[PDB]
Amino acid sequence: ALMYGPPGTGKTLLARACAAQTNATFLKLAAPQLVQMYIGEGAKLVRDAFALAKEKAPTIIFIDELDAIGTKRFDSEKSGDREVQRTMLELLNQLDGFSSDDRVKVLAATNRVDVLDPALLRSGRLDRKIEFPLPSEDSRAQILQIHSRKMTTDDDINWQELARSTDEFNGAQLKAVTVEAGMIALRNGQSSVKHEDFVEGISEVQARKSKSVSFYA
Amino acid sequence: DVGGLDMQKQEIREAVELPLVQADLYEQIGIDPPRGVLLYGPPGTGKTMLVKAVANSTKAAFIRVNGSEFVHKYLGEGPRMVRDVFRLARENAPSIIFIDEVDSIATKRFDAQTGSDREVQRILIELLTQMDGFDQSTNVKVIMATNRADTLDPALLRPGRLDRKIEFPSL
Amino acid sequence: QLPYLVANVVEVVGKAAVVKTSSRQTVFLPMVGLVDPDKLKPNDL
Amino acid sequence: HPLQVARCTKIIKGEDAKYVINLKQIAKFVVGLGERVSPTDIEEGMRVGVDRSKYNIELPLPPRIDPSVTMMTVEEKPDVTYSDVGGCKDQIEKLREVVELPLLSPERFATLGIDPPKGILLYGPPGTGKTLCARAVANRTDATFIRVIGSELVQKYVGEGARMVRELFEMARTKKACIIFFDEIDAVGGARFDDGAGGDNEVQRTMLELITQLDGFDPRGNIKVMFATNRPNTLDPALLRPGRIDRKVEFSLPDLEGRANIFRIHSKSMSVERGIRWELISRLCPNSTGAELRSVCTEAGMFAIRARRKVATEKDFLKAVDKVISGYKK
Amino acid sequence: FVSNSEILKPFEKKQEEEKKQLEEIRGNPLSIGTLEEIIDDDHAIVTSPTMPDYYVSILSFVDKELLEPGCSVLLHHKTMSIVGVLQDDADPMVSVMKMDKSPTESYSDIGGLESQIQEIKESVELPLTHPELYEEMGIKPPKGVILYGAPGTGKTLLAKAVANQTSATFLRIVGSELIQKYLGDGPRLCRQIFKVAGENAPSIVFIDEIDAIGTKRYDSNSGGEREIQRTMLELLNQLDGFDDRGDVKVIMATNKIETLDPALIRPGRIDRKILFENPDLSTKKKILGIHTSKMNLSEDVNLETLVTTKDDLSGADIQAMCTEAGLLALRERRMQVTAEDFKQAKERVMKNKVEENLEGLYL
Amino acid sequence: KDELRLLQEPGSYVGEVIKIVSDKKVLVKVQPEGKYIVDVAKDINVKDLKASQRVCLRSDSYMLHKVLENKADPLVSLMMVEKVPDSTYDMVGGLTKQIKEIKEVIELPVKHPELFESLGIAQPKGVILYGPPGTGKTLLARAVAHHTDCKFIRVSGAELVQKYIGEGSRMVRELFVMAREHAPSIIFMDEIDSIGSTRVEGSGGGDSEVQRTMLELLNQLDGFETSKNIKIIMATNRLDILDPALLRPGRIDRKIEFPPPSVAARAEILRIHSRKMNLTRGINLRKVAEKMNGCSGADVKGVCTEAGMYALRERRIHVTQEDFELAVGKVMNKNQET
Repeated sequence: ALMYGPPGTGKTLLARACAAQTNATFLKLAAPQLVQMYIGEGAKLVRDAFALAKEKAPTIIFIDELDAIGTKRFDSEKSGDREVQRTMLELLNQLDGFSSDDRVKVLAATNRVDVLDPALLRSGRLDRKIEFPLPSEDSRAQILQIHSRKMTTDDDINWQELARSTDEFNGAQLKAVTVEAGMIALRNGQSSVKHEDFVEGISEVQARKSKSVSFYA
Repeated sequence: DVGGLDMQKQEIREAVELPLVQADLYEQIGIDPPRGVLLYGPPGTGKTMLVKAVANSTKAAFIRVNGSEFVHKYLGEGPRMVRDVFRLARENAPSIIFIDEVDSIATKRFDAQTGSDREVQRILIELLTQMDGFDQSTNVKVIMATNRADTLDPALLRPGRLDRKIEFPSL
Repeated sequence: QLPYLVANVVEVVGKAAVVKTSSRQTVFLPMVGLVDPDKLKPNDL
Repeated sequence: HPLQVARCTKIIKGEDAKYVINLKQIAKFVVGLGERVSPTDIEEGMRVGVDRSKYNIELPLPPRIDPSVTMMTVEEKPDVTYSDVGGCKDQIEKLREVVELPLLSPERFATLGIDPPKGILLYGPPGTGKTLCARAVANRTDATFIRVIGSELVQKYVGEGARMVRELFEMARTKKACIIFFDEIDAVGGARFDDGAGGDNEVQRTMLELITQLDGFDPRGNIKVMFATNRPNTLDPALLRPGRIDRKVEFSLPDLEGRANIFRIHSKSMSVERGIRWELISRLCPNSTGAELRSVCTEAGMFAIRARRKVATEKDFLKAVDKVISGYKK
Repeated sequence: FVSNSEILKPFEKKQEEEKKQLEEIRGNPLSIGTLEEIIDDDHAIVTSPTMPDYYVSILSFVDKELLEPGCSVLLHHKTMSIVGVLQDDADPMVSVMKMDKSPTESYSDIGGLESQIQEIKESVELPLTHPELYEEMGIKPPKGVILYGAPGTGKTLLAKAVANQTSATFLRIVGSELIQKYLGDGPRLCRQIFKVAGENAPSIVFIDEIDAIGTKRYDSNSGGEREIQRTMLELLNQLDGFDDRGDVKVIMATNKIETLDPALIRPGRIDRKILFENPDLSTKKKILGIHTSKMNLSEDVNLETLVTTKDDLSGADIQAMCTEAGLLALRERRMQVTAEDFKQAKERVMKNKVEENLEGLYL
Repeated sequence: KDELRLLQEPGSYVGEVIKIVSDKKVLVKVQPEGKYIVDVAKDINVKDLKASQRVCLRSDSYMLHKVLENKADPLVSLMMVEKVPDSTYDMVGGLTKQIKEIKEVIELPVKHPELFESLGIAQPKGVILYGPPGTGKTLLARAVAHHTDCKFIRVSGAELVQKYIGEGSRMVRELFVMAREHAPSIIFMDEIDSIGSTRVEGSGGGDSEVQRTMLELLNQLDGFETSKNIKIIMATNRLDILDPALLRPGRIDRKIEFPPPSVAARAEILRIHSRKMNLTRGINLRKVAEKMNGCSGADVKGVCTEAGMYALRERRIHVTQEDFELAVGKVMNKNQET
């Protein structure tokens, strides 16, 4: 299935989750590791990762930031740099190897889809577009709860009530919010981080925008 | 092979057949033979297939140089290829170069294209060097054809080199 | 020859193989008995 | 022995330490038959080498020799406190929690529960505040400031960038509480045009050294990393995401108190009049960059030469500031 | 000849033992190259321009302290062994290298520019000719100078006039040559400029007509380039790292400084900004006095007569106007321009030249 | 016997002498390879070798072979320096001011440099041509070098600009070095001509870069090279894309304006073609010139060409006076269309 969305919204978070629920080996291809000059390397990764899925049970193959090798736009540059073209040409042959088998699965995730390929859209390939918007209000309460269980606290913190002040924060931006909560303890002269330190640092907007204006203009 | 060309065919022989065969008659007149002829009208009628048949009677090499040809993002090959064609056409007298849609080459630069397009003006340098650069002599037949253009006249109009301007009647 | 040279086969006409080595030199030679058409592939030694 | 070139032609050895590798891009060779590790001497030494491309078991003997010693500058516990950074205490407080705190009492984070940022990013006007400000916080931390200029890492040569970065974490494991500083990370970055579009691993494996060492294995309070950029958009978002590069330090314009502390320090080196008052002329000038503040002290002596005076009177500083106001207006 | 035969000739003739066979055993042939690395184990790496990079040994000729990597040395062709050391000037540095000695221009030939002479003198000539003035003040003199004007007057006469009084070799580097359109040539060519002037420093660096490296824009298009961004940063490190009493200056002149990198600007390193100004009538009197010393003028025409009509010309066309004044006299067949020739010559000059009219008829 | 010696040739390339060494071995720069030091021959002096000296080096032993002649001969695309090309002032001439302006601006400084040196003034180097379209100065440029016994040099900015690294500089430097030894000649530049002979009017993107590597070296001839007898012939009707500072000396020293085809000027132009052509008796050459309006050198050739076109339909080797009456009413209306 075709997956896209802003970073930190769970596009790369559910990759290891989909393979864990179905008990599959996780494979990830870095985008800087794709585009090259010599013919080889990433062009073999399509066939190299298939060698595992053919033997090691089904195994699910993932592609990180498909827009590098997956977006041709209006440009024919696939012929200019053959590393991108052959990777796509070998991809069409490997997806058609076993059409009746559930042990061959190849997915991908990126920021967005700027290019539509009719050859990739069909039964047995990447088709359905799954958008991953920013986490909701109640969704951020569970992520902030994970960071609170790892750090040492007094267990007096309410993760559902403090998450109401957070607006449009992804999984990565919530990590910086918990770090700011500990910085307030140093400004207040506390060895540990108490409940009053979370209320001041979570309610204040962090890692997004700083609004210092209390007056007109 | 196509009728109704009597208006054009009469103008072709004097500007093509005479300078490539009977040109010795121009020396008795005291003028140099016309080095080319211009075509004006919609392509397909007495333009594309007609010029290929004229090269048969003259027994000359027919070379296709169009306005949309030699067009690429690389820089420096545009003027280099035009010079090599005239270099070969100068040694071989029986040569004819037909130009279809000359307004593509005739179009000049009204704005800065920044990068990757420097060649709009560069293609006019070597095209006009083989005509206005040297004296008046015909080692090759340069025939240009205009599809639709308002005003493009870098060297084109006036009888400096080119003589006859053939306008296809629309009536 | 024990110091074998790295090469990438462009095409495995039917009994002839086309290989391009790392030296930027492509040669035309017929297939021998010590190699197989499936054994000649890019990203292979 | 230093090796800047290695090659061999038509050599039959033996599987075990055979080598027979041509480092030139023409006629490339590999090694089969198992795996062997010989970091000291593989076979003959000498013409055994690696250079750009990785081949099999040849990795333990990289050609690490290079006259790059003029690039990296290692200074343990710099004594620089305030010179042109006078008035930057706003940025020092930004560097107090994420730098001074883990390098002084790292055990506080066990009670806090949070973690120090893996890296600190510097931002501001180009060529200002990215030099002496990094050494100012290093004094309070009593740490080791290692400055590696990224100008020599601009090359696309394979193995140049990943080799120097790897050696920084190796020396950082020996002594605790060290600061690894990368000068002009825009010259390095996570990706450039010659990485993806080219067939070179330069900067391709260099980012892996920052991912494997800093975030992956090496600790935080003991080994810290600092970056300096002219814009965040020139860095690979992989390194920009939280967990590696977190805090971003922005250089602002010092106030009147910051300008007064910088002028009184420069007044000791340059000959000045004993009766001048910097609390007035500096107040007439608005907030300016730290680079323009040194220009006021240098331009003040230029008008003194025209006025033919052994020192700089109060009227000399007035003409130097008016020259900055009329030509800058910052 | 007589002295060298009775002094230098018997020195080589009487005693021959060593220094003759030093170039023999190692090898006769010579192939120039560059030392990659120097060590105490008597082995090094040399690379010739043909790239026959090998691994060779070292024999004792000069001490290892004199051998430095990055310089041309004395080598062998076949075995590529080190047979000695040579001068580093043979190493190609910048594609365009122009070293001029004894510049012709001076302060007397540039006219009424004394308003701009004192400016360029204080930032260049004054620290060179009076290093004690900046030393007693405890300040560093400005290394860079920003100039404005046109080539031949503003960006030319001001640059060459200073090198005459400072007795320094004129060193010209084209601004476009700093960027070779190859990654890594930016920082390499900039360091080699200060290397030639970094030994005895008997010169001054001059750079003129920068339409390219002065503007990096935001990208590699619209006149800018990506290699320009990282080149201007290394020039800053080479500007601050360069320390002297002012024997060498870096003078760069462009049309607009608004596109320059604020890093390379570095206030306090460049204290001098000289904008082109419109000279007064006294400037023409100094330019006329040079040519009137050769060409003879009539007694009824003095320096005040020719300066009467002057429209937007600084120093360049006063010589060009007098060229037509001497050309018209050739039509009358005379070698001395007289009063009748001055009137008819100046009318052919001041007229029919500038088509655009700046006039107060807007009303 | 001469064959057997020449059957086996190891080959020799071309190189330039750089500097000399006290070891009796000279440094020679190699274009495809690089600077390499060789051993001098027995008939070649090592001390006589100076900078930028073209010599022959054997490729087998990698040693000095012979010494060639010293002249500038780089890659030539339309750059070939010729001698006395074929043109005359009678064909493209016919105007009094046309020839008069060429003499003082070109013939005087180039042929007799002592005229301006005796007056203590500098000689003119660059010049700009003005006039209506259809001047024909391209053929006149060859007449200038023909009658003054000077060599002709045609400069084309299209062939001097390539995409390869270093071509945007050295190719212009080739023109800079060539003008030093070949200085007693005449240089003609293309792509800048706006006056209607060869109309280009520069390139927007083409001249937006190379102009710093080209126009800068133009002023370096007088300031640095200090070479005389170099006449730069340039033309345009406006200064836009090029350097606005070109008006300064060392680049543009003069402005010449071609007089429009007035009654007295155009009448003598028709007398030019009448000599090479065939005309009959009773033809008034002044009356025909009054029948047309503002016909430049390009329009007069067509009226004469069209006059000969009717003669071919008449099966006559001569152009009758009646053909001129039909030629005026044709070419004037022929050029107006489109």
